[PDB]
Amino acid sequence: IEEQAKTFLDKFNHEAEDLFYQSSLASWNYNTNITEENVQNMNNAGDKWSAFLKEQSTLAQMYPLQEIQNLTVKLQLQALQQNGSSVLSEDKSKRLNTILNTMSTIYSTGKVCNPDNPQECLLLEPGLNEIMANSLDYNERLWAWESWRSEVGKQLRPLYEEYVVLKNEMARANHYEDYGDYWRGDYEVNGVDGYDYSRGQLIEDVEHTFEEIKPLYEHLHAYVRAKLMNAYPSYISPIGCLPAHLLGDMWGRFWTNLYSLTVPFGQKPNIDVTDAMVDQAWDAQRIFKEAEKFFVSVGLPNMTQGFWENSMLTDPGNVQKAVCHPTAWDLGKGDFRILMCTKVTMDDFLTAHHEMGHIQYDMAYAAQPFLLRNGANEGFHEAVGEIMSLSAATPKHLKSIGLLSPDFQEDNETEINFLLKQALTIVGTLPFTYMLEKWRWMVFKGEIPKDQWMKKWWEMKREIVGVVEPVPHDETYCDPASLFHVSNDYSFIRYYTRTLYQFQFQEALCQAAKHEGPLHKCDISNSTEAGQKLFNMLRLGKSEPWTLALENVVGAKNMNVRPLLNYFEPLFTWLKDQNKNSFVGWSTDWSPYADQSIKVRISLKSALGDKAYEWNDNEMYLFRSSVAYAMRQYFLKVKNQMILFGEEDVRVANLKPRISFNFFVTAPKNVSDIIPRTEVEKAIRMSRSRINDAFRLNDNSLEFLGIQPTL
Amino acid sequence: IEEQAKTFLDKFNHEAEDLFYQSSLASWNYNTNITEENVQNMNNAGDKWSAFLKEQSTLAQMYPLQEIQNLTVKLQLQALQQNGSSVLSEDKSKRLNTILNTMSTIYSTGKVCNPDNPQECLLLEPGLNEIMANSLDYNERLWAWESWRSEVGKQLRPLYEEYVVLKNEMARANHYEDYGDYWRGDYEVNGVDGYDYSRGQLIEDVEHTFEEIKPLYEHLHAYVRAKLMNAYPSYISPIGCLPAHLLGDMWGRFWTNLYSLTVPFGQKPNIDVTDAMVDQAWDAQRIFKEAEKFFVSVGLPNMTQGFWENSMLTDPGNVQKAVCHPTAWDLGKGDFRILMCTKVTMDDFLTAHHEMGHIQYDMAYAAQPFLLRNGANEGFHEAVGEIMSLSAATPKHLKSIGLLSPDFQEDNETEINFLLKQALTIVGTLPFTYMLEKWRWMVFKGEIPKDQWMKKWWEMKREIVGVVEPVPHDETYCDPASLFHVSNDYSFIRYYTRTLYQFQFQEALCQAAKHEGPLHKCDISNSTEAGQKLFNMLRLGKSEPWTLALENVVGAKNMNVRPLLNYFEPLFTWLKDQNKNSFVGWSTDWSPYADQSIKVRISLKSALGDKAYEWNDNEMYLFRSSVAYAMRQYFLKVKNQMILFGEEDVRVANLKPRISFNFFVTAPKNVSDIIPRTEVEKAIRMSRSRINDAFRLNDNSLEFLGIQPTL
Amino acid sequence: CPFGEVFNATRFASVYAWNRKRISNCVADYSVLYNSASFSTFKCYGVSPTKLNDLCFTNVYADSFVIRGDEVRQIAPGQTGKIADYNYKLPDDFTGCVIAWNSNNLDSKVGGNYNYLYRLFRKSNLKPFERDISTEIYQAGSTPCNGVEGFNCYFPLQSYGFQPTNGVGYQPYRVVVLSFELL
Amino acid sequence: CPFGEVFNATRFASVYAWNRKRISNCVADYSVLYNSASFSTFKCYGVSPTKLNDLCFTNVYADSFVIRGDEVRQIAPGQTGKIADYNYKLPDDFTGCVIAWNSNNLDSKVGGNYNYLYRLFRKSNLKPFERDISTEIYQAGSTPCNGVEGFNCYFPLQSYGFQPTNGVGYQPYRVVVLSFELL
Repeated sequence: IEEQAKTFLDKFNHEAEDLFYQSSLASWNYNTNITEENVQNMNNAGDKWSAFLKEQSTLAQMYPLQEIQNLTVKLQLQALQQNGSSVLSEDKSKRLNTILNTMSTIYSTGKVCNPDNPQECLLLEPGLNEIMANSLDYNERLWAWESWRSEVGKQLRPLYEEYVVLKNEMARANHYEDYGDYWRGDYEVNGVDGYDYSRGQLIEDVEHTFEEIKPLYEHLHAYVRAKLMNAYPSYISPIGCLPAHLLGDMWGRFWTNLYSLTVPFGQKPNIDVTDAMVDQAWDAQRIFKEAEKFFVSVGLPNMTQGFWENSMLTDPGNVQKAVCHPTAWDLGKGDFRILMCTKVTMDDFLTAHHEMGHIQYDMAYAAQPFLLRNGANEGFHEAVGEIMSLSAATPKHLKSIGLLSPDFQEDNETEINFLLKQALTIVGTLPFTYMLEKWRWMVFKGEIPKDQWMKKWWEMKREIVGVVEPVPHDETYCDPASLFHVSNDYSFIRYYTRTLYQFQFQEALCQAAKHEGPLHKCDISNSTEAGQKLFNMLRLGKSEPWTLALENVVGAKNMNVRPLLNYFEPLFTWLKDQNKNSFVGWSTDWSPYADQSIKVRISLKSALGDKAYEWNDNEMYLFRSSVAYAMRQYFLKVKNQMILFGEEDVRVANLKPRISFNFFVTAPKNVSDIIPRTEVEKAIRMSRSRINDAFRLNDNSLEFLGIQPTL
Repeated sequence: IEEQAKTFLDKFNHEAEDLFYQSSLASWNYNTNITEENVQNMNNAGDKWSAFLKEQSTLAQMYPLQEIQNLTVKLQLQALQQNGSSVLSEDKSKRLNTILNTMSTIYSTGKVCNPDNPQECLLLEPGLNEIMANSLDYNERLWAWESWRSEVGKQLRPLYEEYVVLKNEMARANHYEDYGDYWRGDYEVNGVDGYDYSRGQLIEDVEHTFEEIKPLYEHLHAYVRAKLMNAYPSYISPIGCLPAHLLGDMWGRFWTNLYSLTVPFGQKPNIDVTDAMVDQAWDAQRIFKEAEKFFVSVGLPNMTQGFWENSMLTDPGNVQKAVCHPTAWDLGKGDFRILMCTKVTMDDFLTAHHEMGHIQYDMAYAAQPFLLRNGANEGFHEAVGEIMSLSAATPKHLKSIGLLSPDFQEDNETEINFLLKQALTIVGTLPFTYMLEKWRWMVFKGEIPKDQWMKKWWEMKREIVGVVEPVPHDETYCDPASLFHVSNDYSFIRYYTRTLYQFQFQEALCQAAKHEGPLHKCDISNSTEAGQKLFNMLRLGKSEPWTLALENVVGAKNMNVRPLLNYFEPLFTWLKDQNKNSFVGWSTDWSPYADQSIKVRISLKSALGDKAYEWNDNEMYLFRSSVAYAMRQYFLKVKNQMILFGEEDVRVANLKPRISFNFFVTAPKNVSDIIPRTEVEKAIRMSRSRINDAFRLNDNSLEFLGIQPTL
Repeated sequence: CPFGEVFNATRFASVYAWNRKRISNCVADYSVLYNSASFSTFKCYGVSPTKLNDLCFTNVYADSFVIRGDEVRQIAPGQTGKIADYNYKLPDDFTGCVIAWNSNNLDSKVGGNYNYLYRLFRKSNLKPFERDISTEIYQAGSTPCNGVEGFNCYFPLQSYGFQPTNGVGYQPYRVVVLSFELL
Repeated sequence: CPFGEVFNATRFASVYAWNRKRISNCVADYSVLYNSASFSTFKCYGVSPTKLNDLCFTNVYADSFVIRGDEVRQIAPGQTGKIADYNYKLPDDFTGCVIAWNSNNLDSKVGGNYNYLYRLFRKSNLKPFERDISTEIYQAGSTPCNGVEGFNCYFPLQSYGFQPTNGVGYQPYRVVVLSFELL
């Protein structure tokens, strides 16, 4: 019956409020002032909340769910009846927790040091990011990109190989087929009769909406390649892909660090009102006051009068240990705060709006039951925050508040500058996100065995994104585990849906405020219909299916892409003109190392009859060591030098069933050096008889393609 | 003429006083209170003194030396006319300075980290010394002893190989044959007609006085071995040497950390007056007062009344950056100070006497010209200081001052305990010193080429000291360069002569005070003839040949050893009794790894006629890689495991001209593990045909001694 | 008549139990009140402002208690809510008029105030001007509970919790009502 | 006669130049002196202690200067030393008697005092009660020097240097002597 569930919820709603309030107060008091008693004052309060939640979870199972018809209590119980990871055995949970902690620390404190001076090692955040985001030297960037993976990625292979399995078990004990089908469980609704959505439909929607972004991404790619062919000459072909270590960071997630090399008009600086914020004597308070005034203009409430004294708006005067990462806090019981150290730049001027967006969203659904105070799904909370910072930094609004003199006019060159600087960050990160999430889904469900991970990875990299690797990685590395989200067990699909919801909201709101020009000059200030449309959706929360809450603003049922293309038109009609001569697209056969390599072909039966051994990887080890010895002997007996080659300076690629592959050689400890093809040919002509005798082949079974036997 | 030299010295003596005074005051003021302006206030003052000294040195060359007959001005000019390293070219000096600095920093900041958890690295001083001086685990000690050399010693090989040459040049430009003959230039006098000493005589004196210590060292060695055979069973043979990593520190310089394993009577604690120094309320001042009273008792002067307030006797109350290493300072112009942080233990009670000895020595020759205020040679200043701490810690003197109740009696078991605890530190360090200095002399003069350093080293180690290595070190390591004195360019012979001068002085003084018992209970308090004998030698300084100053105390002309043997008699007559059953001596053929090794013998001509290639080290590389591949295949195809052996897990020993050597195998990353002989035999029986084919040998040219061919 | 004092006390009562004070034989004209600085709500229906200067001195009473800020809407006649059928009931016709004011400095200890309670569960709604203080376990559903308080049965009295940093709607408010009748 | 004052001044002279003060027509009995607390050396040969109460008031003089501690041995007759043939000379017979005392607080600045000089080089020893102030370059050997001061020729006047942390033998001392004669 329903009365019992209603009363049970009536008691839980009254306990959770106070328990959560105290738990959050402890953490605020720690974060505001770091000491060694605050951590102990906070950990116990957090443990209390965890214990209470687990107890009430295990208690709430006494009610059969399929008898309830009130949608609200149905959703609440469904959100409380969940089970989590407390379904495995005990020692299995211990093993999983140990694996997760080990991966986290390995990522946090790894080191690499210079082969020249082995007494100086560098970490990831201070120094490696600097080398990768500031340098312009090919060899240093190659060293940095290779060493991080070669020294840290390997340590993470045998741990991931267990993590997967364990998580799959934990998922299959909860009536899910795998872990990916467990992560796709947020975009799911049932029983609204016209507003449904299944778990398998998200995949098809993603794959069907991606294929309309390729015509713009291809032109952007071709332009960036034609502009990089000037800063690294003789390293990039005009019909190939881009080497993976010339993008702007360790992975290539954002392209926003190529802007200095890619300005369309380098003699026209963009708008930056910073000196006007120091010649007019603007302190911290005035920024937040202007933000509040902007939010008031559209028809939204004031602040709470307890927000002005309880918050912490600026760094403490004394040098006080207090982490500063700008956040918005919803403590509970009508309490809202902000935490940041406000400098005086336009950067913080925009960050203030972006942060106050979260507070204005939180103040809206505070009338809902306790368990239903979230966003509609993972993408709403950040899109609602970002459509404000998008419409706060226009030249019109900037000139109306009094930071730009009215003598300022607009030239379309500055327009193109701004649009490209935005595109390099918005469009550059969609292919990477799509590729990564696709690979993870396919690995979790089972369509890729444990010996083809790092092959499908680098095929999907060339096929979708258009990026090639500079050095062949065999099946011992682990490249996707050198990213924060993959080794710390987080989801990655929200970064794709947020970027569509953002522009959908923007185009839906710029139509109620009666805009007339292009979509990127729009503004929603001095409006009263846009504010009401937005507030008619903020006040819902999770008490409604997200696919209906989306319709109360736009007027559709699913995510669409055309609003994102209408935003980027004046850049499309300019890239289409600039790419008249170059070749638009790429070919997946080039490689930065496939011109100093030699091809080897082996035929065993023809030589050995019905006695030929089988060709495992120990024979590959023997082959590599034999070639290293040959190189040693040639250098000694011709060039009168003494260089110590090894069995790891011979790189092998493209292994096939009829034994045939490519290889090339590299200096002892300098990955960016390559012994040319001619010297390797001379060195192999001289010692071929011994390489043949080591294997029992006779100059017709072991063929080096290009080296013709004469003696 | 002489008048000119006399006046020149009369001016130099008046300038050097003030310049040196200010230079020393700067350094005192820095060392007492560390800041960031004191270093800049001190460096310029030091540079001024250096510049003035160099200028006056280059000026003093205008006087021909062979015209002078006054010995005093002759010695002064000889000490000032020296040239130093300012005789090479400029760029050569730059190269030498860079090499020295690089070696110093490489020694100071090297690191080694655990193969299990590669994120934790340890330094030398904090942690590696701890592992080596505290542990009792065979495998951990082996790991620590091997890794330090394998990771840091190698970096120091190609630098030393140049250092030698450059120093030799700098020596030969100064009418010396090499650098060793430059270091032996302190025990040298000329023209006293009965008190001469040459540079080549020191070598013969050392080699002739060492050969009388062997009968005692052998008994001590045999006893220590028979006592170690209980703490590490089945690792030490009863007729072999001692493995090099079970001695007590990274090199084996002192044996004083084996005492806990080697007490003759473990139920009889030794004398330690520490609680009596806290039940009687002894503060810092009283210790120094008692030291001053002891020094007054023998007929030596008081303190200076400026020594009591200017010095710094205890650690500052505020946590103040001030390095604390107990030293005695002679600033100049009748100023003397002490620097230490006096705790309250008997340890500091003895250190106070040892430090005040230096001050009482410095107050004695303050009436000499400026350039002649040193010791007679390198050995006097520390021997004079240590014969006090030797005679201050006896039970008689300790009971007379009031720290031991008169109820305390003496048992001979405590006597033996004390004598052995002293022997483990005094006699344990003579063979090491002799061996090291001999090796360095022979390397500098030229009797060892650049490809037999690490072979003569480990032969002289077994022949003289009696210590064997646990793992074969080829000609790429550098073991003698992993010591503070060898890589920081210091001399090492003084530590051998001081130990003889000490006991000579002690026996000479214990005869004027009318002693009657054994030599190790002697005391010189309440004396007046010993004090006068000592003060008749302290007041000379460098103004006399050391071989005459030695005679004003003892009554001989050269260093002797018999006083050191008379001190250790009651221990000799007890070791000679305890070593009745065991074997006294050692044999230089055993080895901790020569029972899991295989012997290989190769005969090339017999097989290949007049076509046999020559056998350089590349063939050794190929052989090692082939054996590694064989081991891989055997493990895979029998034990169903996948282990990755390499070409550095095969250790090779005893290379000879008729190709024949020994080898053995080791687990991938665990140096203390060894694959037994039987498994290697099985693995080589299975893949012999391929190893033969790789070299063109036919089962009669390539012989593994012990593996008989049957098929 | 001493109501000028009852507005000035040290502690009030909870909602499930309040004070019943009779006033009689006096002269009060009700002009010094209704005009002050510390008021926030003066809601009257039966008598107009400055209309309570007629025959009034017949069986008047006072009663005072504390609630939180966003609950004063439930006091007025009608307007069904949480504490309008379980703790306090007020009919439509006979209301003298209502007064309430904030009190956060007199209460709300920094650590947390638990001196106030209120009823949550009952079997039926309260009748006009009723009361109850009984504390027995609530039999929810169909199962006999006796002291167990384990499942389907629990205690119906809960604490509030008052902190100095709460919002405008979560701060404590004191309230007093008047009852104007005729003989 | 005012010598009770000359012992109490502000600065003295160096050794290569001193003050010559005449005293006459007085009554002094020399008992208030020779008995004090700040003395350290009172060495007299020509007249016994408490024997200077006779015919004395005939051509008496005073002269004062500063040296370092371990030099007062050179003042007395005979006793050849450094400053006994180059700065001050005192014959064997006619010595009144010598007085000297420490003065470290009146002098010895913490940084270093260079207000005092003394001669070092000369061609012959000084004759009894002589003086000289000339400052010319010292021709050592056989070579003509003129102002060059380069080699075999240097300046013969040097500074002392007085610091507050020196030893008992390196601290400044003031000295005055008496000259007792007969008409």
